[PDB]
Amino acid sequence: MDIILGIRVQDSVILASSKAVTRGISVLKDSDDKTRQLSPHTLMSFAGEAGDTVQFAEYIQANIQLYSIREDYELSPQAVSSFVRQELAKSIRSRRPYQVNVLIGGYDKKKNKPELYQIDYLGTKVELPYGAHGYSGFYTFSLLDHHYRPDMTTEEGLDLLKLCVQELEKRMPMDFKGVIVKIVDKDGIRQVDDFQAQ
Amino acid sequence: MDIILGIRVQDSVILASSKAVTRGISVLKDSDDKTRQLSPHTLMSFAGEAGDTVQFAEYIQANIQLYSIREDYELSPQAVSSFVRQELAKSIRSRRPYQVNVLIGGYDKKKNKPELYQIDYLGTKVELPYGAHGYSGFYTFSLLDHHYRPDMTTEEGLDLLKLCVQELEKRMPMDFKGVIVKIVDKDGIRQVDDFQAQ
Amino acid sequence: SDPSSINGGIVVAMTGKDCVAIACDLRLGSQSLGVSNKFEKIFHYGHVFLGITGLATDVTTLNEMFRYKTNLYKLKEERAIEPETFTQLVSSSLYERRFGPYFVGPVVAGINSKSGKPFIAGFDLIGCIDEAKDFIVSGTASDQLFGMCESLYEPNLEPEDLFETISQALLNAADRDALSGWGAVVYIIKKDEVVKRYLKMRQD
Amino acid sequence: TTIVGVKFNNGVVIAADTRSTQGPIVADKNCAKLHRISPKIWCAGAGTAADTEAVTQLIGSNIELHSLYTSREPRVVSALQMLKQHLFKYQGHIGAYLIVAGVDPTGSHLFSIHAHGSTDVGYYLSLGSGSLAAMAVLESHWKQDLTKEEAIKLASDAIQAGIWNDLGSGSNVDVCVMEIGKDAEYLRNYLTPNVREEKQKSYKFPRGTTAVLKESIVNICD
Amino acid sequence: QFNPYGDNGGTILGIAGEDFAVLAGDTRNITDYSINSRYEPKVFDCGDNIVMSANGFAADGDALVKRFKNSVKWYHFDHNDKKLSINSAARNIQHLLYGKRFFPYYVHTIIAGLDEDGKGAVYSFDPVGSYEREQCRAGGAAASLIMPFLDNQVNFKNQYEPGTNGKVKKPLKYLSVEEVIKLVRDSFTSATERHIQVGDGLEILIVTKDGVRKEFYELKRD
Amino acid sequence: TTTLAFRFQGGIIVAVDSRATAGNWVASQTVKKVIEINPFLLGTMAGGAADCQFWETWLGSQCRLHELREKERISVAAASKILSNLVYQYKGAGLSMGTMICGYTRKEGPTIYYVDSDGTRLKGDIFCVGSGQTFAYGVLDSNYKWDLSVEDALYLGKRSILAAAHRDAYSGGSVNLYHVTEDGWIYHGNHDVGELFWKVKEEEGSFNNVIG
Amino acid sequence: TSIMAVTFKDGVILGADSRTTTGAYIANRVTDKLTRVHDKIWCCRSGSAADTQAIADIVQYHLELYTSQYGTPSTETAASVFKELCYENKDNLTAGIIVAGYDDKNKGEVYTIPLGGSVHKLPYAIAGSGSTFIYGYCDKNFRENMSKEETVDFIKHSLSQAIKWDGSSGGVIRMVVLTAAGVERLIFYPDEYEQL
Amino acid sequence: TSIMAVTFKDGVILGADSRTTTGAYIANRVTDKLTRVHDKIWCCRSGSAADTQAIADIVQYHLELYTSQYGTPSTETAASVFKELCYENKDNLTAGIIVAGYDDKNKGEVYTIPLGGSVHKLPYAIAGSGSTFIYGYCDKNFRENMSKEETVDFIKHSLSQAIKWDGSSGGVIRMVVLTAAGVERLIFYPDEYEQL
Amino acid sequence: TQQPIVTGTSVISMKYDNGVIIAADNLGSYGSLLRFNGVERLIPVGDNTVVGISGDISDMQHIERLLKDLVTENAYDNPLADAEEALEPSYIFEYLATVMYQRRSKMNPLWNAIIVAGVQSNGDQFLRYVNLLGVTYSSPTLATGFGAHMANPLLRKVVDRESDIPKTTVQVAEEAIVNAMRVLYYRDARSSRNFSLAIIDKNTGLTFKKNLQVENMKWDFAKDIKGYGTQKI
Ligand SMILES: *C(=O)[C@]1([C@@H](O)[C@@H]2C=CCCC2)NC(=O)[C@H](CCO)[C@]1(C)O
Ligand SMILES: *C(=O)[C@]1([C@@H](O)[C@@H]2C=CCCC2)NC(=O)[C@H](CCO)[C@]1(C)O
Ligand SMILES: *C(=O)[C@]1([C@@H](O)[C@@H]2C=CCCC2)NC(=O)[C@H](CCO)[C@]1(C)O
Ligand SMILES: *C(=O)[C@]1([C@@H](O)[C@@H]2C=CCCC2)NC(=O)[C@H](CCO)[C@]1(C)O
Repeated sequence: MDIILGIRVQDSVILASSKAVTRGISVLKDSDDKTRQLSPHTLMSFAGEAGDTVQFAEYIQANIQLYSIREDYELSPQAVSSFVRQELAKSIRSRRPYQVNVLIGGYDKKKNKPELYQIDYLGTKVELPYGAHGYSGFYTFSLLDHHYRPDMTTEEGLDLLKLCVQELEKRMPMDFKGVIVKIVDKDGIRQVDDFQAQ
Repeated sequence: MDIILGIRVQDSVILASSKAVTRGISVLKDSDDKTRQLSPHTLMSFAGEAGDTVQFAEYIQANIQLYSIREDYELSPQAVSSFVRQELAKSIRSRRPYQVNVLIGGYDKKKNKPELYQIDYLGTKVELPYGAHGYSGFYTFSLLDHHYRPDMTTEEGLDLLKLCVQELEKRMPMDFKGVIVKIVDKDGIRQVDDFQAQ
Repeated sequence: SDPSSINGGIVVAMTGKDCVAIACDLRLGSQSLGVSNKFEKIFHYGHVFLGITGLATDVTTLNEMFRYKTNLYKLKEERAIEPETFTQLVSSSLYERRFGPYFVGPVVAGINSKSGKPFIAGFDLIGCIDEAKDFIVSGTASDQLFGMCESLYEPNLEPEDLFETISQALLNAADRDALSGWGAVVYIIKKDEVVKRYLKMRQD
Repeated sequence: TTIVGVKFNNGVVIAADTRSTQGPIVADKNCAKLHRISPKIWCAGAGTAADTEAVTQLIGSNIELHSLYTSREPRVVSALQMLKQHLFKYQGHIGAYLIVAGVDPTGSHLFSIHAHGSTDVGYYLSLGSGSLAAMAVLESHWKQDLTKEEAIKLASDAIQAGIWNDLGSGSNVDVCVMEIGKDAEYLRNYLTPNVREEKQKSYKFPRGTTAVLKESIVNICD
Repeated sequence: QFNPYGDNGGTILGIAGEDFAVLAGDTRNITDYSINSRYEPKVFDCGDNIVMSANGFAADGDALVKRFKNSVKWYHFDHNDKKLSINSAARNIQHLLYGKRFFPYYVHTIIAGLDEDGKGAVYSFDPVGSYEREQCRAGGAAASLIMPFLDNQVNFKNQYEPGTNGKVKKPLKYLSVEEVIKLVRDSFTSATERHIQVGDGLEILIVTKDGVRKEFYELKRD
Repeated sequence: TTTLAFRFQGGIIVAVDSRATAGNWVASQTVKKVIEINPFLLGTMAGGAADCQFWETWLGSQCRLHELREKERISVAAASKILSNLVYQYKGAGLSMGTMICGYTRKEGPTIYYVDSDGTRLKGDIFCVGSGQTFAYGVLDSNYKWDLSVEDALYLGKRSILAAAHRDAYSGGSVNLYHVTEDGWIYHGNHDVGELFWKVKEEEGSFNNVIG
Repeated sequence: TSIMAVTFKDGVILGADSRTTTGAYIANRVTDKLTRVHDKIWCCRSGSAADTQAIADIVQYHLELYTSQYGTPSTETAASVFKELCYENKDNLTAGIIVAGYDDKNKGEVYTIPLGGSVHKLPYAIAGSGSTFIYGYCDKNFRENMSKEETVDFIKHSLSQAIKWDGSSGGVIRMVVLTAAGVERLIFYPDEYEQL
Repeated sequence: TSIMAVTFKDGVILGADSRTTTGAYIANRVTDKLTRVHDKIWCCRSGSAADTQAIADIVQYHLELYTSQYGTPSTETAASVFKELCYENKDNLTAGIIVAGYDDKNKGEVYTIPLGGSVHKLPYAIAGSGSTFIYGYCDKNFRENMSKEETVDFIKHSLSQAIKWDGSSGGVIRMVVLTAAGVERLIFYPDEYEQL
Repeated sequence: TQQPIVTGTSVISMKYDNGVIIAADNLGSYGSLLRFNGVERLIPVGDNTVVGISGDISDMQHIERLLKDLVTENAYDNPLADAEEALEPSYIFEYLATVMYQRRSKMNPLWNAIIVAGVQSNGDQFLRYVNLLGVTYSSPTLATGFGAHMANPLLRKVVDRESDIPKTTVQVAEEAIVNAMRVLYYRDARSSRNFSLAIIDKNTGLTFKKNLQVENMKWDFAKDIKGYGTQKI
């Protein structure tokens, strides 16, 4: 599977996602952005089955944007994650389930706190300081369990992730072609265009 | 499978072999030398089943060294490859066959010409200007078919391989952790300790 | 899976007026991957020729085995082995591995040194002999070869004519077979001389 | 394949078609399914060709050696016993289905052996995919006390039923007659009802049609 | 368990001439090693100067041809008796086949006629609707035996100008209906010699600006 | 099969082989692997001939309906998603297709979308699909430059299919070339690999291993 | 197959149909399922034709060597040799054999060796696919110490019923009579037993 | 199971064993396999107990509604309703049913509906695993136009043989006599039929 | 999808100068058990057609019902039902063929092999086959199952091609068929000695013969055969 990582620091949530898209024997793309902005302060990363992955992401995106327009309001990260969990929990018992795992990082403007939600394809949701899907957790969780602190700055979070990615690049068999990193905070979502050598 | 490449230029044979050794979920080593010197002017690279790989290589090495002592002579590269082919051709119809593929690069001091032999685990031997095992050929043969010339210098050969390795590092899904390169010529076998950035 | 469809290749032999011809492609692949364009499938022991299609390792092994056996034969018999006798040696050698056969399709061609009579024969992987008077086909494009031969062939062709026929049979069969091609070689055989010609064909 | 055996007043006759197949392709349009075990004991084989040939020659070899050792003419029941015990031992893995017939000091005999080693005795028999077309004719025209000529005809007609109606059979009809007081007579291609019509055109190529890259003489002399 | 498919053998051939086109097919219908019929037409005149053959599983072939003829009928009903051009029939057939993409008509179908410029035309289809306009195409059992031949004798593949050192390809002069028929007949007599499913008879349908004509020739019955 | 498409200064180059095989049987050496969706859109075919041919032709019908409805040329993004979404509805049914949707619109410029029967839709600059893809990628990756000239680009594509036709048993026959400009695509001929190979060998010096 | 052996006043009679099938095809319609392993010790064969022949042939060989050394063997000894072969090779054999012999001291005796290789001595025995249909009939009509004529009749009627219902049984009905008087071969054609 | 229906001079008699097994265990040893679907139209059930009950129950329902509208149904009509159910649902049913009824115009009639759902009118019919053993016996002893006593005897002997050889058959033998005189229920215990 | 339970074996037939003949034995097998003996597998439709059925018997009975309905239905509002608008053999066949193919296409076949024999209104002979796969074909002779392997070869010795039909008389034809029925009784383990035969002649109409029997069988030579190789007594 692809690398999907997320960390919640003092005032933001950071998502790192691998850029490679491999189909069989070849790496078809090495600049894939496995993410969709659900609202100005909510970002979702995903990994899983070839077509289901984007179809699900865009489907959720469409629904959130529709809600935003109807209510002229932005749903809280918690509300968005529950909506997503329910969608997956329905899918798991349907004819052909969505085989998609997601990380939802959002900044709650009402509580003024960043939030990170991990939800697998079965509709299993949990809220965490940091999380991942697939084998990613196996290589990185020991590092995060060690260096993580609730008061970390965005800069400290980026340094911890960098460390995680390095461990992944050393011990993981597959070349995921680096990661795209995005920060979600009180001001929105921005992409760290400089992680190829930060 | 691992990367096993070989090219025969004007006055030498060059073998490039990946350094990674992956067991399951982890890359256990990234400095593995998948080669055995069979005699002063003959080198053999190999890839295949976990334990069979080295057991076969060392078994062949033992036999050639024994022959060298008994006859106080060094068998021609062609003679060594035929011996190896026969061993594999026996193995393929035995209780538990050696699942090993090899490239045999040697410099024939009598003919004063380098020679490259490709032999798969079935005992299928062929002599070539360049060859490989596994998926390696799929990514590199189009480059070799293009830039190869019988009069290439050792330096030109190394540049062509470098190109091949770069293509492999771009399109192949697995991280093989680079390659160790060795030259076989009238003076013996030496290792290019500088290919990590040649 | 099928040992006879891994490396690919074809061989075809024909009889003519006081002559015989045996031809083969030069490909050696690993399924879709082409590996060698110089893998000849024809060999000869004295004046007797043998072409082998099928699993490459067995093709190589069989040639080495027959070289070995025909050498000892010459040493004891004090004469080179003949087409008819060799054919019998091939058959019994293959049947000897009846329940663990070599995955090959052998083809014998030659002229009896004493009777001057042209001779060709084919075998299945376990030795069954097929002694045709016209032609014999073997390989991954054998259906195509049967098609070419059954139409193109006619009796008593002269060496120069048989050459054109055998070549057209080979070439057009190989171009309808994904695993055959990448070069071809034809052997025109007469009581006194043997000419070997490499053909020019597509390389895809 | 269509093979048959028919007893007549003073001997036995066996016949067979000449088609050999590899799946739906005809590998040999004129193979020989009639084998000799000894001078006067012939065999018709169906099933795996390499097997019928190999098994026929093996027992044939031992039968010859037995004959030399006993100073007696080989008997059909001996070839039968050696064949069945050999086939039984290989549990059917040697795909030989045979119709063994011949004359010896005790008279004329007709038997059939299946790959698994079981044998049968009868006045008329047939094996192979053409077996049913052939047997239909035998069950319709056989009668006791056939003359040699009648037997050849019946047998020959049985093979034809197979050539024409069975896709597994075709080409020609081979026959072998074994009469009690005479030499066995092998009639190769006793019938050839399937000659190919003249082709519509000649495909003889004008010399030079084929592109040649390199040419050379091959050394045959040591 | 129940298998909805079967294989009735047969081989069909379509060749497009410059201003004519032929669609031939043997008349033998089989099941395993038995002949169901020595004469069961497999190539049909579907009106509007279009001939069609769907070879493979006969029940499927019949259903398709029957559905297509009915398509031509309604084309007339719905488009003021307009003539269905060969290219339009081809596209229509693609949809007929693709309609059963998940429970295919187990056939290789080929239609022949003249395009809108009066030129000879042949179209061959996939069991699932993939199609291409082609010069000539053999379909069915012996397809692998015939195509190589045609590449050589119709498109002059691998044939060069004597003396040019294979530097000059033999010129593509085009064949007459008589020369084409010869190739067709030799193609089938050859296939009949090596394939057990090919034989009994050959029926050719020729299409010209004057309509559809039929010719018939016997093939070996073994 | 070997099909490729790449973006460059002069638009898009699309090159495909023309071989069709069922097992080891070469069903054809003259198959079309490029669908002319319409005068401005090209589609490549890899995998199932019927699936590609059928749905890509249908795609054209949908594109045409769009332009009649919106009185404006359809975007490559939108045309590709129509096929993508259709194919996704069938996910699991067994469709088999590896495809490249190519166009050049004023709004988007040269655009290529890889679309397969798994439902994957990827925008990119270089794509190769088929059993010969790895061979074409090798040639393409080492000679591709955004500033290639239309003449040189056309050759790169032709050469890349040649590399694949040579090594891949399932690729060959001939090469069909296309150039896609904002004003439409320009067909650039059918090149028999048989002849193309010897020519390229002599003129280029490559394929030194093959005796000519 | 339909085979049976019946002991009576003067000895014992063996009977059998003459059909061997390979699927729906009748490979042989005049088969002889009654096999001699000694002058007055015969057997009825069912199951594999190849297996039962090989077994019978070996038993005959054994009883011949037995005779050469110890004189004529008892029917029990013959059934024992059959058993040894069938039991010890149960994994590779499919043979249902009825052994029947005539001794002067013991008169007629019948031993049935079913699939597993067990032995069962009985007044009479039936076996073969066709026997399933005549269990009731045979059990109702068999009597001990019947005459040669009665016994031939019992067998003839029993087997005709077996042949009637069993597609695997057919052809002619063969019988072998074993008494002090010697060995007699009987055969009954369709036209006779079908209308019983 | 062993079941049979036999037509005779005065009508028809149905008979059956009373054993239902689940493997080697006898779940019920006093089972009643003779089921009424109308006053003088009964059936014999074999195969699935659940399937045959559901079928019978539905047939009874159908014949009751038939009677309400068109009066008493013919035995043939009853066999047809059974058939419709068995044929149309052949994939999900395992039912071997013998239908037997007494008409004044037609007297006794017997229809056997085997597994596939086909119908067969016969003078008498046998079914159930146990029937295989009495094919010969029944074919030799059945006669048309027998008396009530003879018919009861034929059935009693036939079934006792079936129960004898078939482990799936046993218990008591039940019979149902259908004549103009009405409906009579007969039962025979082991101690009686075992020593026949 | 299903599996046949009670089955009928071969159905053989051929056409002669003035009509067609068709026959089938009276057995209904149940696996290897020759269970039913009064089964008629020749179904006459009107007086110019006979449908011979092999395979599953419950399905055969179903086809019987379908056939009776066709007759009833064709009679409705049809004043020429017994004349110009009576059922032709070709109509009956196209109907069945249609049903057979629809049923295989729904993966629920009528497990049968059918042969429709008859004479068209213009006198032409009609003989066509259709089975559970919907497959159909015509030939001077036609047999199903076992008879395809053993009867066709015999019948074809009488009528090998079209030009042989006008040269064949009802006597020769009926003779060939009756002999074939005997051969089938000799080698087919699922055959019966009793059978029905029907002739549809453009002059004598439909003749339906019931309760025939294989006669003149050769079994005497069986007495001379003993052992399986070396046995002498
Ligand atoms: C007939 O038995 C058989 C023949 O090809 C061989 C050839 C030579 C001697 C033995 C008989 N054997 C087969 O396997 C074929 C049929 C396969 O279905 C064929 C042609 O019947
Ligand atoms: C290439 O993908 C392919 C071609 O036969 C088709 C033909 C026409 C248009 C789509 C491409 N597809 C296959 O399945 C073939 C290989 C099967 O092993 C082949 C030749 O690669
Ligand atoms: C009877 O048991 C059996 C006979 O063919 C053989 C023939 C000769 C001696 C042993 C008995 N055995 C079978 O396997 C046959 C049925 C095959 O379906 C048959 C007729 O039952
Ligand atoms: C008889 O067919 C059967 C009986 O248990 C049922 C019981 C009541 C009415 C229908 C017949 N069916 C079976 O499945 C039983 C055997 C299970 O191993 C038995 C006794 O044969």
